[PDB]
Amino acid sequence: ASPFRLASAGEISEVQGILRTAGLLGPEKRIAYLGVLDPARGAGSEAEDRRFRVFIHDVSGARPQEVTVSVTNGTVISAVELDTAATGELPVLEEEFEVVEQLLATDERWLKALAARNLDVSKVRVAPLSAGVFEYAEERGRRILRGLAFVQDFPEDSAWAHPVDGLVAYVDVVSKEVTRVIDTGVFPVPAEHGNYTDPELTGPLRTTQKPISITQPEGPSFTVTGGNHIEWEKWSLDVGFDVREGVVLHNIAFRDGDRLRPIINRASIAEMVVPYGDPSPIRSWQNYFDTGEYLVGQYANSLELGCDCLGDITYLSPVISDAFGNPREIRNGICMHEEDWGILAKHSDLWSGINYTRRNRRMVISFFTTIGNYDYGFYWYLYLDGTIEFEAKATGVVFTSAFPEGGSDNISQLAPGLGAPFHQHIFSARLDMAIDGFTNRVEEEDVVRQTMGPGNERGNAFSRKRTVLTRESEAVREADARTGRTWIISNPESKNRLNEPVGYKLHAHNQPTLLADPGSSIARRAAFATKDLWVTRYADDERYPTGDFVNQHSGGAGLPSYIAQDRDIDGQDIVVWHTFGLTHFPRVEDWPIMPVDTVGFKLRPEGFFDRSPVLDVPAN
Amino acid sequence: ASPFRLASAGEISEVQGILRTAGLLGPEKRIAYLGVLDPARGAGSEAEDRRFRVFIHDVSGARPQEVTVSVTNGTVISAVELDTAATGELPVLEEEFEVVEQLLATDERWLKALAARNLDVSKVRVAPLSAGVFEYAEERGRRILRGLAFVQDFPEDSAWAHPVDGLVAYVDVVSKEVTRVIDTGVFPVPAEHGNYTDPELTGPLRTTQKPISITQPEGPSFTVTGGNHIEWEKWSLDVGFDVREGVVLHNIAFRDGDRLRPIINRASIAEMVVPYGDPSPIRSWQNYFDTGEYLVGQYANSLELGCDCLGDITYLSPVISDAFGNPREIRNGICMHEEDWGILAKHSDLWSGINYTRRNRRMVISFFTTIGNYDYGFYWYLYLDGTIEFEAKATGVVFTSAFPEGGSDNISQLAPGLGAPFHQHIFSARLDMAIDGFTNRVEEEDVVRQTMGPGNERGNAFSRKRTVLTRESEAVREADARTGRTWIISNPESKNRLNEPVGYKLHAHNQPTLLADPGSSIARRAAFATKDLWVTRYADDERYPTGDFVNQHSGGAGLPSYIAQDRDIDGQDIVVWHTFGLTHFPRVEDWPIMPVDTVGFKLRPEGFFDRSPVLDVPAN
Ligand SMILES: [Cu+2]
Ligand SMILES: [Cu+2]
Ligand code: NA
Ligand code: NA
Repeated sequence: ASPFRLASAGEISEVQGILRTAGLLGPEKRIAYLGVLDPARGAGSEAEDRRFRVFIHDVSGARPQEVTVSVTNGTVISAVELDTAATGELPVLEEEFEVVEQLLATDERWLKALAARNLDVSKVRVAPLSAGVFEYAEERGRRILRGLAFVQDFPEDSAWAHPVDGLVAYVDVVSKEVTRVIDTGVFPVPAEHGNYTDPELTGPLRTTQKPISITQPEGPSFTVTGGNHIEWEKWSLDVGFDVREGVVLHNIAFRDGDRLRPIINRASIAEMVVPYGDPSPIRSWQNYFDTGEYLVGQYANSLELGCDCLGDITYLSPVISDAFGNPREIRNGICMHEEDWGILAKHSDLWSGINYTRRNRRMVISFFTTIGNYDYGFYWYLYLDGTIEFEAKATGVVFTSAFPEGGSDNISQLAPGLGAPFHQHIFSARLDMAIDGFTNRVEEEDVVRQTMGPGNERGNAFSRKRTVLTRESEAVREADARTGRTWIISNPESKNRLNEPVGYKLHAHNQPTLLADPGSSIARRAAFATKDLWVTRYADDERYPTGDFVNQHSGGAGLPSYIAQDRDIDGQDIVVWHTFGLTHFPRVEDWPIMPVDTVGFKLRPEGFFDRSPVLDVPAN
Repeated sequence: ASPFRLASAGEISEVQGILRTAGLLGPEKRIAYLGVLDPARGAGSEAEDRRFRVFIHDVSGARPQEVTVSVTNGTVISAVELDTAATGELPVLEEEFEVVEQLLATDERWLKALAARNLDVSKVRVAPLSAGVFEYAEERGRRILRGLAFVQDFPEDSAWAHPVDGLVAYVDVVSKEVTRVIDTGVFPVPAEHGNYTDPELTGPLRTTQKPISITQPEGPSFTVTGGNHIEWEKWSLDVGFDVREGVVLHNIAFRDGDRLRPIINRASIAEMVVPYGDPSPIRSWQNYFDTGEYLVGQYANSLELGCDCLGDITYLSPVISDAFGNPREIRNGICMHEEDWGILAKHSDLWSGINYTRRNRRMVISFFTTIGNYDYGFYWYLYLDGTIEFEAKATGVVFTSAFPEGGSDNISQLAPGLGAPFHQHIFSARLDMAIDGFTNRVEEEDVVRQTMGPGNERGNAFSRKRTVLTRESEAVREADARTGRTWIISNPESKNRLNEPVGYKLHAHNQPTLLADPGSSIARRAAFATKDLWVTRYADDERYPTGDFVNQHSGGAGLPSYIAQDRDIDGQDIVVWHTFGLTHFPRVEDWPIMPVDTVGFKLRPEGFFDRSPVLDVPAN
């Protein structure tokens, strides 16, 4: 019955049928995006209306459409033709990935470039890379991908070991034309292989690892009902999945005594961008919005038992649309399990003689996606004590280049002649807050040092201050690690037993934000990434920090336009957007396959509960 | 045979015998500190000399002594009388804990204070708190403890629920005199109990947690030899234990191919301080140096299987001296186990068709200690990929006070009338570095933003800079989270295959450092805590950031005096001292027993290896 249930294969085929019936999905049409819409606010006694949002591309060059369908009612609610030069191109289609290499393989300029480097065209892979928005006027309103080349010596070879630097091509994937081929000069193609399953490179595999066995003989402590409704150790939520955002959590709530207390209405990673910091013209345009441009959900891995996810695992297998509107299952695409998390609380009291130890656990909801060379794990954690955490795990193969003779300020060396351009991976978490309901506010909390003097004669006092962010113009905030800055989301109308507003505190990692010059194209397109925290008033159409259409789309949409409205956020339905990222200067240890690195954030209860919420956890 | 082996019961009894034989351990003498000394540098072909350092207190009022004994040779190497007014008092003796309450129980001023509050003296516990150094001239050269009172309603009651505010006493624990009783006025003693095993407060215990079983059917992948030498997944180290510092790691090295490569010579938590930020005269003197004043190792818990440490656990049971020089075993005081740590590396490659996943693991070496209300877990982690990490887990019961009518800028409310003064927990990790041997240097690495302009026309470039810290005067550094500041320890004489010095990068959490006014007593006594990173030239007598004697000891010793020497640290035997801490504004959720909170740091290889060191980890 849940209006938050995962999309079924049947609903997707039904959307297909409705669009077909309506004349919107003929043979030249392709689905670039399809997802279920969340229920509107209120929607109390009102019967459910499952609605789907669809972006439809036309391979014949006609304008794309944005369409909303009611699958419940079998109707098209709205359909509007898009002017992509204005509002943005549709997300990259998986079918376009191969097109760059295919078109380049018969282009005389490309072939001349490959011949100058003595490279067999049959061995040259071309990465289909998002184009962004630069100085090329002819690209405006055209679907462009840019291609960087990598040599694959044999079918199972890692092409990333062999970048072809000094060469880039631009391609119109609809008209199927190569617009530009730029060759700035030959660089040596790095020769060492990067084949991490080749015994010559690995050496003899370790025989020293003894097995670890994690089992739950009575099964897991969480229940799954209605397909995706999770109940675990007082927590309640629904696990959604969207082809753009990936795993989305809905209705995160905690059962405190008899009462189900909302905390977060919707949590997602609403954007992620990977800006590169190499000023070479071969790569200076490189910024991958994995979520907005490529749709991370679409590329979610099927996760193998005892390998990707260890322990007693419950899987969800979300269904997505292919390019024609047929359902496609991502088998075992979401892992759900609980795990031990060390000591929760411990005290050995001299005076009472009582020794007390309790163990912690967390519920884990995760998926892993692959886009080209990159592989990212997205992990949501719920802890016994009320803490909510997100962690991203970045791995894969580093994006490579040549390593310049005489070195580089913007590229590190991985292997002889092999470079790795500096870059960042920056995420935006969109947290549609509902601390004890929708009436919320945000305060910025800083530690306050105090001067030795009257009232502080020993010079030991310290304090803190909280500043309420009252309107959206005041709610674009930066980190201040030195002063221990955090942000508290509270409900001014819901007080704990000590008469203080209930709240949750967001703890950031305070990693660097977007490094690009503020006048760059990427600083405008990824404006969200320039500041650590934004707070907006909730609106149904403010979904992504970069707007609905990111591909080849300039500034003009997203967070900077949302906050211009300068809406009241002091005791209102609000949304927190937290920017957090990794800044990567690749090291030799990242090659030939990168060990996981992590980044994230957490929210901890801050006077939400009337005392510790884990007093009822049993011993041992 | 290892000169780094744990002290045996026999060695301790032998030290006792040598001191006795030498006339240094008569009936009025007490051992306040006893520990094995590390081998001197070089000590190659030279036969082993196990030496012990002892601080001897005299209960009759005579001056204490510092003594070094050769247990191998049965000799006293040196014995020197200490002037405590100058160099500091000896650490607090466990036998002195009870003395404060005992002396106060027959003092007429104390009894008057208790009677004014209608408190039964038999029910009043007194915390034996370190005194520090303030304005009281008569305390100089005297062993003083200060006492704060807490009511215990019955034998199993948590006294921390019932602080007696407005009252403090100072006591000379040698002459057995109460020097001062200060009563600033009555406060209500908070009435609610804080008994977290009482069913009335917990409610019915959860029946929802299904078991998690962690087993290793073939046993653990690490070996223990010589009592405390660990070998695990290419790592090699010796696990030491000292009554002051607790678990100390020696000779951390990694077997890279055929060659055992040193990384860290000695790693310890060399100090930890808990400064309180309440300007009330009842607590404004409160700063607990758990390591330096109380000796954290001494209070290490015996850790129960399947409770404190879960999985296939190997224990060490370190031996310490009691006050008379008799050995005392801390049964199961150190836990050692390996655990799964999620995905290590993963890539699913479109072009090669190869899908690759490997799992991570870490070796964990831990102990847990209790000092009064506080309980701290100290965890060292070694990861497959070469990462070394430390984590402290803080739990226990928060130190309480009254909560003032009309509120407080320096105390939070936990329960009706119950306060928790703001405070910090600040650690110093002493890392005697040995990156590929002893010839090391430290660089500070900051991210460098670049301006859009010539050479960076798109405004995307970013870089980094490294500054070598050449002399100790230049090596007192602060965090800069905004610029992603880290510190790299490298060996300028050992290059990787890419001709770059091998190194490790220290990643800090960039939490606030000591908040107290710089003119305070605590800013001088805990000077180390005012800055994030110090680098010194190694010296055998520079062990602690606060010097050898912290108790009632002013500034004058420790890190500020070490660096005045302004020694060369550019390619020399160096020591990194990293300050890191938690700043705690207690929340209602911390009451009546605190969920674990964590802080720490890690070091990751930075061009130490010639490629990923985990290419030889097997599948599944
Ligand atoms: Cu990266
Ligand atoms: Cu604390
Ligand atoms: Na909201
Ligand atoms: Na050293």
